[PDB]
Amino acid sequence: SFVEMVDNLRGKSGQGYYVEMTVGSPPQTLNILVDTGSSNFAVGAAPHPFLHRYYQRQLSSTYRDLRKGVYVPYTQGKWEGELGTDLVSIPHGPNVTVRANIAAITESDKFFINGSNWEGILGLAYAEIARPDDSLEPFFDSLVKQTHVPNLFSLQLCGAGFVLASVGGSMIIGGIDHSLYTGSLWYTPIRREWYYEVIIVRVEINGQDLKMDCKEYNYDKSIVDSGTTNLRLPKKVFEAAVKSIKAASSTEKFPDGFWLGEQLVCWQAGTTPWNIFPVISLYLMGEVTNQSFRITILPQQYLRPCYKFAISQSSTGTVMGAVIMEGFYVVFDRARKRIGFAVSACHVHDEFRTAAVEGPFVTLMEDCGY
Ligand SMILES: CC(=O)c1ccc(Oc2ccc(-c3ccc(-c4ccccc4Cl)n3CC(=O)NC(=N)N)cc2)cc1
Repeated sequence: SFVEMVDNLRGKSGQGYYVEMTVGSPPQTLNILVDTGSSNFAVGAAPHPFLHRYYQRQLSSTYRDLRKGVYVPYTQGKWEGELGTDLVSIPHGPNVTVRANIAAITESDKFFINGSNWEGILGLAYAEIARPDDSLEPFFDSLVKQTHVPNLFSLQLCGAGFVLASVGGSMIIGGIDHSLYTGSLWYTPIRREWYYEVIIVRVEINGQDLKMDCKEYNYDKSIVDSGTTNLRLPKKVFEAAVKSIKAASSTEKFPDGFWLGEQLVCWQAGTTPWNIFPVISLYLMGEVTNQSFRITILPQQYLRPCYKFAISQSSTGTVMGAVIMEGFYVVFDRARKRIGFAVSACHVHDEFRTAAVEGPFVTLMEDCGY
């Protein structure tokens, strides 16, 4: 039942949403980051200063070694581990147990986050981007193959709303919970099964079209990513967007470090002038040619709580992170190669504006992919 899965996500603002999982026999409880922008199930398996708990393979009767290492360097650090399999469950998820691949992290730097309360990562994206290669079956693929769970999951990320603020939400595995959204679910095609790749066809700031070639919005790629805090935009788009937001919020201005997402800006106890900041609409490619729909977010989404500007520049394409997802109920319909969006039952809004999902809008689109 989906009711058992409601509110199964927790986290600290800007530090990642996690779900409780167990690994091994007897079950070892760990908190695991939900990441739709990666494809490995990887868990701390050795002491680390930021780890209060870790996976202990020697304690599991059902652990099997694959005699294979994995090494993942990136700009700023790395994680390194040993591959194996073991029994895995999600206590507040489906009532099943799966033998899944596990990367046992033995060494790392700048991977784990101080105070985040998670000990591992659940990469929910596709095999193409799994490390060390695509032969390492991702967790969700194993789950679908070994059980009768439908090939679909959904995410309701709720944020904070009124120490780092606590965030919460729900991961519904194997279906759609109608109580978690209002109005209609609109679907955009998954362009290619690697990341959850999508196509943005139009973007406006307070109803004003940025008027760019739509290739620019997907310059390199556009993805839906629970593992990213910000709405990340390609250089040309970012600059165009901040110019427009600055103009709309001209009545009293802010320092440059704010717009660079580096330094905070404060008011006091419910005095925040939300109505000065514009709404942002992303138009996504629809299921039918010449047809699109829009998702509209509020400053409450893109000003992360004192606030930091949660829109930042990207060199790797558009990343629709928590900023975008927190307005909406997001369906990752893997079976039908599409991503659904609907207004979330939990999204933060005021008495003048709301997050919105609206369509259809006609856009004449196939060549917006880069
Ligand atoms: C607020 C919000 O929602 C939030 C905030 C902080 C978060 O913390 C982290 C922690 C570790 C990683 C990481 C290191 C190495 C990798 C990695 C890289 C290549 C292949 C496989 C992996 Cl595991 N990853 C995953 C990653 O790059 N994911 C993605 N870009 N979506 C990424 C993010 C997550 C979410």
